[PDB]
Amino acid sequence: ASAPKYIEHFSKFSPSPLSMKQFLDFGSNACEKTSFTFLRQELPVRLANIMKEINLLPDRVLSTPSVQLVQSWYVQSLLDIMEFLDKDPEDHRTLSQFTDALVTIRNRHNDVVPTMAQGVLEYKDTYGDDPVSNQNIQYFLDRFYLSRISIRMLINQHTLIFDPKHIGSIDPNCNVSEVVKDAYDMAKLLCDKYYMASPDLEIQEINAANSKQPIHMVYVPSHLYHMLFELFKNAMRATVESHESSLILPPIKVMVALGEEDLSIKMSDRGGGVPLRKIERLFSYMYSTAPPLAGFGYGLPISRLYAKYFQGDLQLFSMEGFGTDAVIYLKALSTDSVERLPVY
Amino acid sequence: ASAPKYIEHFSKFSPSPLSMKQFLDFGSNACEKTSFTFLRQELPVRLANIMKEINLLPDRVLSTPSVQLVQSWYVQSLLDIMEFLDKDPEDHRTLSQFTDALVTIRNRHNDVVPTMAQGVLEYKDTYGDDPVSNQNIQYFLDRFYLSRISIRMLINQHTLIFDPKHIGSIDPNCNVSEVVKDAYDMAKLLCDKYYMASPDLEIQEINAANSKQPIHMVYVPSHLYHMLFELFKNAMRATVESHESSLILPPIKVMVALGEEDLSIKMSDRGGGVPLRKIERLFSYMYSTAPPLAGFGYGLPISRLYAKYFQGDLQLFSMEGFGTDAVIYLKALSTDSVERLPVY
Ligand SMILES: Cc1cnc(Cl)nc1-c1ccc(N(Cc2ccc(CNC(=O)C(F)(F)F)cc2)C(=O)c2ccc(O)cc2O)cc1
Ligand SMILES: Cc1cnc(Cl)nc1-c1ccc(N(Cc2ccc(CNC(=O)C(F)(F)F)cc2)C(=O)c2ccc(O)cc2O)cc1
Ligand SMILES: CC(C)c1ccc(COc2ccc(CC(=O)NCCN)cc2Cl)cc1
Ligand SMILES: CC(C)c1ccc(COc2ccc(CC(=O)NCCN)cc2Cl)cc1
Ligand SMILES: [Mg+2]
Ligand SMILES: [Mg+2]
Ligand SMILES: [Mg+2]
Ligand SMILES: [Mg+2]
Repeated sequence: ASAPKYIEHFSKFSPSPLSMKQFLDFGSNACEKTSFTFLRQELPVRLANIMKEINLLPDRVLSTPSVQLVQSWYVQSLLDIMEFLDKDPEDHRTLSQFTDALVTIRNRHNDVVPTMAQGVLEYKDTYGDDPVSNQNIQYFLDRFYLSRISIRMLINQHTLIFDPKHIGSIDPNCNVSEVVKDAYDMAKLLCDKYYMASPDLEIQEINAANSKQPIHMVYVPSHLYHMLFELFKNAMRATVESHESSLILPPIKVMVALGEEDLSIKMSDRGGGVPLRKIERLFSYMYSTAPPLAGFGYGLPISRLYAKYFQGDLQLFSMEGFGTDAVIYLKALSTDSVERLPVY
Repeated sequence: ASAPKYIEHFSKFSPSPLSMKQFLDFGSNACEKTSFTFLRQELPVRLANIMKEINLLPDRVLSTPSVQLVQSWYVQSLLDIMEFLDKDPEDHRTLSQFTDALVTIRNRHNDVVPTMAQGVLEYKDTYGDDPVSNQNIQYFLDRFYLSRISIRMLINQHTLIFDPKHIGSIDPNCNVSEVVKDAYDMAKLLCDKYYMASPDLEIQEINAANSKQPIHMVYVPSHLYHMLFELFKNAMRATVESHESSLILPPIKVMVALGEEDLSIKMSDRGGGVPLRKIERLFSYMYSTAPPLAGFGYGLPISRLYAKYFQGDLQLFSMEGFGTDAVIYLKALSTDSVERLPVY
């Protein structure tokens, strides 16, 4: 077969980050043929870039069953996409079987996270969990997961639009507060199920330039939901367990600020907090992988990748003895919301 | 002369970080001879370590008048200290002229900050202000200033004690709130002088393990004052200028938390804040050097060195459109308060 030639050829290209605008433009008025011709070039570049990095991992990592299985998904997905390079954009059955091919590729990779998690486990027990190992895992998974988010975003844009308010997974009129409430509601439901107390929510908005207006943005609200949900679940765990022997339960307080450049979402809790020393660990794939609410959500590392993905960030800071603020930093202006892709 | 042999010899040694305990022990019951024999070894190691680093700077930096002048102070101070190596600890005139020598050395170096500032200016205008330059300046000055804080601390411990509550510059019973109030009071005074409005203060304490108790610690309260004062001055500037056309002026809110491991001091303002993109810049010697309240205080970079100096930190996070939290993280337990010295 040809996977290594394909990988080599296509990793000579640089991925092409898209902006929100570019996304919205692909997504109306059936630009279908256009999405197609972009994607058949772009997905291989993206796939191959990460595949090259996978192949450069040391052999004692690369020969593990978990990496072998993922190496195998990428090869197959890259080949499935190949089939279409020389095919004819005007032929509607071409467009059709390409959408089928996208769905199948998306399915094939649904379980990477737990797959990678086993590889981390194997390596931790097999070579150790020293700081150097940790940085290398962190470095590799951040890139790899960031890479993964970007590909799933391309595929979802195409399959949702090519099967009027929403544009695939982008809401050009996202109501930030609405998403905060829904993710709160869902985390509370879980909370009340496993603890039979749950804190209230208090939302405050600060729309600097327009005192009055509800705060809206162009965003991928499924992403924003992932991040809010992870954050609520942690804050609820903290708050509830830290107040078992007490009567008053602090609310969880969220602030939504709209500046010239940032849209920031702070979520404050009084769960007793974490010492500065132990904070980075929460972001570590290595330390946050071991063999109640613990089962739910995308995790802090991935939540932060979602924020970084459109040039934002997710940060924590705590006051041990008191509680923790978690802030999601997003770009307020759609013209600043451009894909951030691992550097090659 | 012998400066380069001395530098080489003494940079073969590693500085010896001291803990609060070690500091308190030198500082009572006249351990004077002991402080003397420690210092005559330790100061040269410390001086020489930084001097070695100064000599490794590229020539286009090293040949500048500002660096030449500082290179010259260190040489002289290292030599003044040399005079004592073979001298006799039992002779009281020895002890005496050594204290004189310490005072003189401290004076000789009083003006490094503005000296270094001219070197940064020269280099910025002479070679540019690109990101690489910036990291190298940051790296060098952090180390150099951290080095400087540690030496001044040794000298001040000796000269204050060898000329009962306080122990030189260490207060084994520092009242954190007291220092917050005093630095607030001083920053307000300045504020009212240049603006004729100034925000109020609100202090809240959270003593996790002892709900009741005022929060106390073993610290160098002059340091804690430097950091609180810089932070108040910024928060007052922000708050006041951001509310000129408005009637209500938010207070500046400080929280003092005492955990198992951290003592944290958060100072919150509603000055409108800073976008995430521009935050690191506030810590940059390069960008925060250009040719009202602006004249006062030690600066953010040095304030953070003071916090790092005893294994703590100083961090900022803002919500553009709203305001800024600044948190000083200190070690709650004196057994964790050990000098952090630049690595060699
Ligand atoms: C990482 C994580 C994953 N899943 C779940 Cl359910 N929780 C966490 C989690 C949650 C809170 C924390 N802590 C530390 C913490 C841990 C446990 C507790 C509960 N208290 C106790 O267990 C105690 F035993 F002391 F009583 C409080 C705080 C925080 O301070 C915190 C961190 C992130 C965040 O977004 C929000 C936060 O509040 C750490 C881990
Ligand atoms: C670094 C510094 C040094 N000296 C002085 Cl007097 N001030 C500052 C300073 C202060 C505040 C900021 N800003 C940004 C800022 C700058 C200006 C203003 C005032 N508003 C305006 O000038 C406006 F023009 F928009 F109205 C508000 C915020 C902050 O958000 C902030 C930073 C650190 C800190 O500890 C506290 C802070 O509040 C930046 C620089
Ligand atoms: C399965 C995934 C999560 C995973 C598991 C484990 C790893 C571990 O990766 C390491 C560990 C140590 C070193 C230093 C070193 O030895 N360098 C020289 C090259 N051998 C390099 C790498 Cl790439 C990465 C990704
Ligand atoms: C005066 C103080 C504040 C000061 C002023 C200026 C500097 C600047 O230092 C630089 C700038 C660029 C580089 C890259 C490079 O050229 N590397 C190869 C070696 N030439 C290295 C260094 Cl050490 C430091 C400290
Ligand atoms: Mg598309
Ligand atoms: Mg963080
Ligand atoms: Mg001493
Ligand atoms: Mg910071």
